[PDB]
Amino acid sequence: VNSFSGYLKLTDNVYIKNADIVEEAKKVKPTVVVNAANVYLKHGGGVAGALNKATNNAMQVESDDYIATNGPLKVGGSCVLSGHNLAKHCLHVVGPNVNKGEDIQLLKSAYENFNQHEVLLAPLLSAGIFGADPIHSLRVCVDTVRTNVYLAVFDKNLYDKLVSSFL
Ligand SMILES: C[C@H](c1ccccc1)[C@@H](CO)Nc1ncnc2[nH]ccc12
Repeated sequence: VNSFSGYLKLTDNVYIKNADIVEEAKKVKPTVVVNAANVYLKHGGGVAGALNKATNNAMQVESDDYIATNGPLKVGGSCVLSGHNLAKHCLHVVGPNVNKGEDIQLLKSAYENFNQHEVLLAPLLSAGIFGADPIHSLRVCVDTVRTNVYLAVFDKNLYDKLVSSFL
């Protein structure tokens, strides 16, 4: 039993809800919130910009130190950093950004990072401003993640389309 509320159950391990991931994190304080990161951990817009804003830029300050020490992530890769006021940990995961010409096949590799954590709050990787089809992202999620994932879909219209089209 966990404290996630109001989710529709899609499979044994995947749950979905129309929600603002910032507000969800602030309410649940999950062990792990997933950020839709880029390789530079520059949290400008979309989920990343919103999460970082909610931390009063502390996420960005921590991320800049991480990059200065370690260099950029790989597309499809991840790192674990602090969750600040939102969660115990933030798993920064880089899905491919179609608006940059990156290979959509890397979306499965990106979701594989979730399997290192028993329970996660997360957005659909590569969706939104990353330019992929969210219906495809949900399919890859369900077919790749084996741990318990609670997906927050900000756009209510998109949420209804994902539910109604889910196979
Ligand atoms: C599927 C979602 C989306 C939103 C709008 C237009 C199309 C798609 C997603 C895409 O990355 N973005 C978010 N999801 C959850 N919580 C969020 N908080 C701030 C952003 C955000």
